[PDB]
Amino acid sequence: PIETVPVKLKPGMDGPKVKQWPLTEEKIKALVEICTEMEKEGKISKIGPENPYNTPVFAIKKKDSTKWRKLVDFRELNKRTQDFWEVQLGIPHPAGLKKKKSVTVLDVGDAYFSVPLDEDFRKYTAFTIPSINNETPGIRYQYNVLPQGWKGSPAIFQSSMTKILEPFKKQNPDIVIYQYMDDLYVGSDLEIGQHRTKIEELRQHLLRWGLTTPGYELHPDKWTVQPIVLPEKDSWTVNDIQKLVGKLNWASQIYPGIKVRQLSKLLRGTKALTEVIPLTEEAELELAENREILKEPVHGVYYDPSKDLIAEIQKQGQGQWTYQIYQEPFKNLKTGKYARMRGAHTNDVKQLTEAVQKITTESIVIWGKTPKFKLPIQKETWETWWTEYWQATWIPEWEFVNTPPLVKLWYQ
Amino acid sequence: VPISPIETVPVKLKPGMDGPKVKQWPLTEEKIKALVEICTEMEKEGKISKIGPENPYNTPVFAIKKKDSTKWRKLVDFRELNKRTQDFWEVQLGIPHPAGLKKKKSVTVLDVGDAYFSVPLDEDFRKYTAFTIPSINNETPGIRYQYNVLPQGWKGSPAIFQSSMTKILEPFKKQNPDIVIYQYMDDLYVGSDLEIGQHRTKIEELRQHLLRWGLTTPDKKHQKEPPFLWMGYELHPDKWTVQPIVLPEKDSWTVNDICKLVGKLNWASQIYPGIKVRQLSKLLRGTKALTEVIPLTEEAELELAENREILKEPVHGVYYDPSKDLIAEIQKQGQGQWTYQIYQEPFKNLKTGKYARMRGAHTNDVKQLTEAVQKITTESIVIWGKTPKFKLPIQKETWETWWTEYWQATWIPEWEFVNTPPLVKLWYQLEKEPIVGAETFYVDGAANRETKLGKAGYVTNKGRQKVVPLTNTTNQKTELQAIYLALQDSGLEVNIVTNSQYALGIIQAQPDKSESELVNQIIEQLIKKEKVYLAWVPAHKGIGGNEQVDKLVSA
DNA sequence: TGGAAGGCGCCCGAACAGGGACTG
DNA sequence: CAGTCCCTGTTCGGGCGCCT
Repeated sequence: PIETVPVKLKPGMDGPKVKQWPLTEEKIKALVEICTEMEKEGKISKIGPENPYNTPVFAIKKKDSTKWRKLVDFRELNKRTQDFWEVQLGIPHPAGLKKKKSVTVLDVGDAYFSVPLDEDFRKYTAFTIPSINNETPGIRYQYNVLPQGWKGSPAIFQSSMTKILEPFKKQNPDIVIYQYMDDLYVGSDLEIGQHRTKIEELRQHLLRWGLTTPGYELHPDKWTVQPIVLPEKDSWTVNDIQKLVGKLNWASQIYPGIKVRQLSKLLRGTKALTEVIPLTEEAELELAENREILKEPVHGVYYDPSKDLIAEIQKQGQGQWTYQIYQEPFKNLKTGKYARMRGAHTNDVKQLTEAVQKITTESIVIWGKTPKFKLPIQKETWETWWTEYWQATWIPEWEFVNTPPLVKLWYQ
Repeated sequence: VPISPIETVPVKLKPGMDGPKVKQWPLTEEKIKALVEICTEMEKEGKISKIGPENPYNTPVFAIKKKDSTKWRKLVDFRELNKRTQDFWEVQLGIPHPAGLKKKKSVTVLDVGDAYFSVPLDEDFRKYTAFTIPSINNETPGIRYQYNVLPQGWKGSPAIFQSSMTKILEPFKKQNPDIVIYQYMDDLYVGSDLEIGQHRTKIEELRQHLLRWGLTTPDKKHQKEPPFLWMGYELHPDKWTVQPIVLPEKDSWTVNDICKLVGKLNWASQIYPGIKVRQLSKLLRGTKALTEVIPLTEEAELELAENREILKEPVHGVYYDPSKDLIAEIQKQGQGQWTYQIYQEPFKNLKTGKYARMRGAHTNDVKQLTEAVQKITTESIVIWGKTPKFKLPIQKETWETWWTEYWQATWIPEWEFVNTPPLVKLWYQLEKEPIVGAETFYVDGAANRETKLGKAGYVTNKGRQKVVPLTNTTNQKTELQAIYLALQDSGLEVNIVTNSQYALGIIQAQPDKSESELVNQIIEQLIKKEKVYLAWVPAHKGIGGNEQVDKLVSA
């Protein structure tokens, strides 16, 4: 019935070949059933070892969901389709979405199942379901329709999407609507009732057009930034002043107006760490002038659409986690802190997973991009546990760092 | 016209590349008679055809005599064809483990006979298979044939076989949901909770179903007879075990000997608990050739002795019962070696194993324990699809202190303390705050890049001081060395100010073992202290006595 | 004799790959 | 600043084990 939009790989790039990782029984069961029904419906179909390509697959449950969802880690595929979705059929990003009083996220991925996929492309959607204890060899499939979580999918379906939306846009001129992958982000300044109401409306529109919504609520105008603060103490020790100076020293990599000289003077001699020393007038002055500079905005920091977002996360203890999103070192587009997330005081990995998802979400609402993460964890630790906590339908890029804290710059 | 058995699998060559051309090995008439023999057989069965000059491709074939068997084994070496053959996605993701099998009333083990040879090759690929057939030495140029089926030794054979076989078995399984079939290569493990009669019946049904596809099940099958020989194991009704493991007694020890020995001990460690390979492998470090012969150290001999003793006793694994919880318990074996047992009923082991890996130049017992837990978790998920409940030689409070204070995200899944010395502890703790009434040591060290000569020393709030010349050293080593001096020359409580990020980074992670003797000595001293507070200040800021040790150790 | 495939595990060492301090 | 050095982590390739 439909005509398939052809698709090619980025110039000179082979398809994905990524080994499937072990899955828990609950997950393998959910996948075997999901996939069975999808085959009955022609959405995927079985293939064989002739196809050299493979992408990892697993299952998740969205927050509060209780229903298994299939998730493909298409990160490699997407990196290899990148020009198609960025350059050609891609999506303009509304700078007002971050300003809306409320933004709801809806799963529209089902819709992508309508459209056929270019026949010559499918060989690249290959995935293998594994078996407990290697009883059976891998059951290999490939997608016959637009796969959920592929970047090409929301591109190819864009015309159809706006087609379905145009009534609602005319009806409500002010509501903002963004599409990122399997998700639709809907913002408004209406009070909560009006809001949820109108989202139900949009649900109906999607339903009569051939799609279903099995969304999260966000409040961006409430999103906070985490400034660099200096302590206020009534009396200072040599140690206090040493910590202060090392902090101000690190800070000057960011605000160059910071000065350590009057303060370093108090550290002139070889003194006991716990020894109290009073602040000179010049030191008091330099200090307050410094506290002022740290109120000011950093200079010459603006988002550049052609550059990747990098996100760094630090574990502050006691359930606190600080992060910074940046493109160039020391020019931070955003800084934040999270406390008391699920897993607080009990599970570091769960908290980190939560933090990665929150940060990525803000990145989508703000710049319409996901950041590359620098994760304070051992590769094997993260890799063993992360999919247990993953509640989201996208997967960001990441690398692993080990960065002891000589200074705590980002949290008092 | 030849006939067609079962659906074929499209194959290809790496684009813009062509079939193999190479001539053979000079061969004894032994091998050649062992060849032309089974050569002339297949022609009738349909497993080969003949080609004229039209077929510009040449590959070698020579035979190897079957292990523990009568007839000879024919293997074609396709290595130059393999190199040019398309890559496949392997469907074989790992080896099944006896410990992952459930209890089954009735159990059968069948082999598909001449399995590779019962599967149709791809039409248009057949040509590329071409080899040359010897009459005998000096006799004749020979006759050249092509496979109509999957050759032993190609690189696409296992994947296509395993995949096809799955396709065939799938309907039998959809009709018989309760029968269990472990399919590994051409080996089949069928098991059921049926009564042994209805079971033999269903096995027959299955042999006939495999027949419809031209897959033969000879009588080399094990019928009712435990123990079944499966995947290198013996399966009895309620237990399983590794087939006997013969360890070499060689009086003279070479390198390749140590290798075969260790490999075998590793294999044994899945069931015999407590195996230790550390000292033995120490012998293999930076050796010249596999042939070189080295003597056993006292340390290696002691280990090999207790491993042979471990191996004296017979042991057996049990099977897996989903109704029961999975449990893994770990013991610290010393020198960074760890052993574990996974079981369900106390003392009846599903399997055992070891984790010996050393990660990093500097580490501690808590980190290595974490590593073991992860190794075990992943292994458990592969086999049972779930994570064991853990029993660990580490106080709950030790662990709470470590994970909460560490700067990395770290976690262990649900676990409980088992008090089974040696316990895992943190050997010293750095203060979070400067110590009132303790001598403050401002420490520094620097080296000359050229001379690789340097100094390390300190200055104190009490006027105490030291400097020491060092030869053939680095900035890093001297920063460590300044800290070491401050530790040696100070009492039970000390404050130490350093500008070394490197040094601080190592010590704050509370290592108990290092690849570096200097770090080891620093550790030794840290363990002897009551209170140690390390602090960092930036260099060249002329901070404190830190400009004055900065100007002291350059002198 | 010396010799093929694929899979998974271990242990080593050599290579690459990257961060942070010192130096032209 | 670019270019070295240290150093410490990762990845890869090659050996052995074991299965078919």
